[PDB]
Amino acid sequence: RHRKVLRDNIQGITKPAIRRLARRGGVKRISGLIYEETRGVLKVFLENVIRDAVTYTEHAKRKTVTAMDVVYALKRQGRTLYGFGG
Amino acid sequence: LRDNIQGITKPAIRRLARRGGVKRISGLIYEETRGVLKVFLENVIRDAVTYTEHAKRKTVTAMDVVYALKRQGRTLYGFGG
Amino acid sequence: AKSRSNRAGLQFPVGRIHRLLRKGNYAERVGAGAPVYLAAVMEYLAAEVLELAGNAARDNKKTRIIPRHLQLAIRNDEELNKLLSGVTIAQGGVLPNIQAVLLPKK
Amino acid sequence: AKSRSNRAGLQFPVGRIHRLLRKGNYAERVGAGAPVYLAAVMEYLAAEVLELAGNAARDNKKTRIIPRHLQLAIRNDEELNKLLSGVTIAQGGVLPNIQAVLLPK
Amino acid sequence: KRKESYAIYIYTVLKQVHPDTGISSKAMSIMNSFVNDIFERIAAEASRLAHYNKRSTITSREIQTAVRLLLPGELAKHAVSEGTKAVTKYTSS
Amino acid sequence: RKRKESYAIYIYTVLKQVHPDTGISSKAMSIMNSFVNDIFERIAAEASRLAHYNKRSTITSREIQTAVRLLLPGELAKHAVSEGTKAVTKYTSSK
Amino acid sequence: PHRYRPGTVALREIRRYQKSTELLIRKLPFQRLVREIAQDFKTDLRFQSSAVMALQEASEAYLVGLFEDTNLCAIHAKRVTIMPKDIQLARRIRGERA
Amino acid sequence: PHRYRPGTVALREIRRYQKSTELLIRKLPFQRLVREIAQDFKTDLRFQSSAVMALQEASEAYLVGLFEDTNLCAIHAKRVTIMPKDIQLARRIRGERA
DNA sequence: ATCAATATCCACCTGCAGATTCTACCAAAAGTGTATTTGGAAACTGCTCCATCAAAAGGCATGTTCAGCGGAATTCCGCTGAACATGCCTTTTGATGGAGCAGTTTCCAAATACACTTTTGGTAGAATCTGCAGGTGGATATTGAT
DNA sequence: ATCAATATCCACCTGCAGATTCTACCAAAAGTGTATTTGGAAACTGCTCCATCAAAAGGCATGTTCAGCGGAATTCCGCTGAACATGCCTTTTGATGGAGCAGTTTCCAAATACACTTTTGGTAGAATCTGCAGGTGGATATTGAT
Repeated sequence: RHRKVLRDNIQGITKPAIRRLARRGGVKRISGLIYEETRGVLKVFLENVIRDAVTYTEHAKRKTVTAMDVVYALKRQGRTLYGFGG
Repeated sequence: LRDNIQGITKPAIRRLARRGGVKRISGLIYEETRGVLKVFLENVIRDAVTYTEHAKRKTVTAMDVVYALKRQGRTLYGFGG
Repeated sequence: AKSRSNRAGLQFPVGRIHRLLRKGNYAERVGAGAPVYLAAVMEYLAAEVLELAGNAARDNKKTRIIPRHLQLAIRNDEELNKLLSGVTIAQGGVLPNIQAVLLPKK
Repeated sequence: AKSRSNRAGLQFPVGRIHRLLRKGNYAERVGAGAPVYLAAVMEYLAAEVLELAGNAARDNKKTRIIPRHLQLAIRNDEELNKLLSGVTIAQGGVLPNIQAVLLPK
Repeated sequence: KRKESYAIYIYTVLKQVHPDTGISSKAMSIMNSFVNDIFERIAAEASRLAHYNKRSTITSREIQTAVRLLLPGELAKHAVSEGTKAVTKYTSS
Repeated sequence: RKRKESYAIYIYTVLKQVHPDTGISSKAMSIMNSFVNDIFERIAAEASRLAHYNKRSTITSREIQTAVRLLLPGELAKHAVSEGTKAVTKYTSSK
Repeated sequence: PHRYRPGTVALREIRRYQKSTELLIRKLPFQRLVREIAQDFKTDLRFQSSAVMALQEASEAYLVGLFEDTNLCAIHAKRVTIMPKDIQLARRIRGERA
Repeated sequence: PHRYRPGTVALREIRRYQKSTELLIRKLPFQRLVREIAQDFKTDLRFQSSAVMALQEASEAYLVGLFEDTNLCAIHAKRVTIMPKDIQLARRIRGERA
């Protein structure tokens, strides 16, 4: 009738996915400890943007986070995003 | 005789680095710093002067500088606004 | 009766822009020339970006401009790159760029 | 006739804050409570900084708060430092800090 | 000949926190810039909040959300309580 | 009915003027629409502050011009200023 | 048995990914991560699919840009291998922990 | 015939200047520089004295902050001497260079 | 470990630049009373689209093996910066005509507020149009062993 | 420098999702035409405070000497890249129940808009008070040579 507890999903960001992102970033060699440090960095980035995005949602009295809530949250952080109605 | 940017002397630059916690300085730092300071001032002054002209003045006010610094993302407290 | 855009010699909607300025809480009053000037600038900036993106599309042997083309146009142009330094273009990717020290041999 | 600041139990000028919101082109209308809430937040933030700056002055055995003191108060407080990370305090100097690796052998 | 500033209120608040402490002119100017900076940041965020939700009015609710968006954790917590308390005390009279 | 405005048709016209035989995907058009709106907001907000700093209650072509100078990089500014002045001079010559 | 020397395939990978624009993180896993984090901040939230995509496009652009800076820090120290300390230096200069 | 070893006095200077708040560049020279640069944007300009002071406080705070980041880059490369390439790395990562 | 040249620190002192205190002045606001207008919360609602279960399959993650070569420790020396005493040229400090920053009176070109008339951008959505993704294979490299 | 195992290149081919193209209803704009209100440009003014000049203040430029930092070389351990086997879980295609978002008609608490009374905040010319910046003295830690 409900959920399916969401746990440790940060591991979904796999070593291969991280290697690929580093490749696009021009990185040639990656030390073993880079993957865990990257997950931590991604989590902080996501928590900060999501927190703000959810704050705009609540202010509007909605239960659904919109693409504009994210765009506005990104703008607050100085990371303007083009392509989603913003 | 002289040049204005050279007015920012090696010792003055050393003092800034010291407040910045720097212990050893290579000789090429001085000219690199002057160039960096020149770019910083050109950018802020250009904006400050633009506010001056817009207000039809011939005098650059502290507020013109404060507004220019704020839009350059360098908010300065203590001079108005 | 002529449209304000026509009188201005513009494609971008002067009337709409005048209305957006009035409703956006920018000032108690908005003069008639403000929206004309703003629409002209907006149109000029759009033209500059589209000119560059279309060239990027041609270089990739494409007829249709896609996000990647807009991204290449902007990042390869010094001024647009600076104007849009805080911008992220979805599905734009990045410019090919490999630090020299990373290449093999000597 | 009692003032709105007193009514809200604040020192900061609710009437002035109200006028500033109205003429600052923020919106077509400003509710009565908005300036009250805003005035109280400004007051609290000012209190927070003055308390810490005051302690910084006492730490240096001085009774008068100067820029240095505001700088020490803010940069030594994790939250105020973040709130004001883009701000420069005139005549504030910097916090004493030498990278360990630079200290004598 | 006027020129408005928050100096008198800042000074008064200073005495509640430190009855025996003074403040120099430059320091007072910095405090004034700080108070104005805070006012502007909050007011601008509330302006956006109202515009995003197609609202014509800026109410205590926009100020609150703006506060949560702008101040770090604990600071926000207390600012919110102080704000809510002043509005309450204001309405209860 | 459900209506949402955008600069899409105007962007499309301008695209055809610079590249007669080039098209544009909806996603790229969405990015162009966000870009035009971003430019509008930056210039308008800058003009707004400009008028406020000078105790002016009216935003005119002059505030828009100064804002453009503060916002755009060297060459773009110069050309924007020309297109702007040109559109106003011509707009004023009619009616 | 043929074998490319270490670093040859990595370079081929850099050229390949710098040429493409698709998202590099798997979609479903990223979506769970977003829902998990959001849930911890507020329960009962729903998400438009484009909201999740907006977050992924931004997160990936953020990480790629961070790795470019991290790469310059490694190179500055005369290495070609990025390490946790390069990421820390970059984040610190950027003001993400300055 | 006394003599302090290299670094001892520099360390003393760091402690001294990190304690103080006075401007470290001389006024007149800075004033001349500011006027020269301004002259290139508009001629025959006057400056309130407070304008020149705001400019010197902002400039000095900016350079000090940069020297801090530069120091971290030199140290990252296992050096204790800052070089132009350190200033460049810091500026590049700050986004002032690219 | 032992002096010895120096920097650092603490207690005390007092002139004075800058801060707290007092007062009449009064324009500029803030508080107040009345009438008019309206934003947006409340209750009912049509349908967009989000959460979710379904099932198949291959793209991609996981885990292992093997060894190339990058990172990092170590030794070493050429030379670059730090420290410093010396000689003095520039900045700092304080006095004075005038450029120009504000406040002021004026009045018109221009911007609201408004009742209507005219043109347009959006879009639902059945139908036609078409650039290029993606599977295929062969020409031209690009690598790495020898 | 020849060879072989592979990746890269690039033009040709066609199903198909996605883009260009309607004919028309049209709410919502945008434009035409008085009537009323007024923001701020233009010309004139008087007090600030900014630029300039003289004289006194004190920081910088310069050459010597060498401590120790940066970086070139050498060396080797072990981490990280490449390749391969295996099979899982993401991706894709699809339809469904219904939560909830965007729209709607109602309508009152609250906000705007003059008009008028009360008063708080700002300040100039005058008085007075004081925190603390330097300046002296003498004790003690710091640093560097032996």
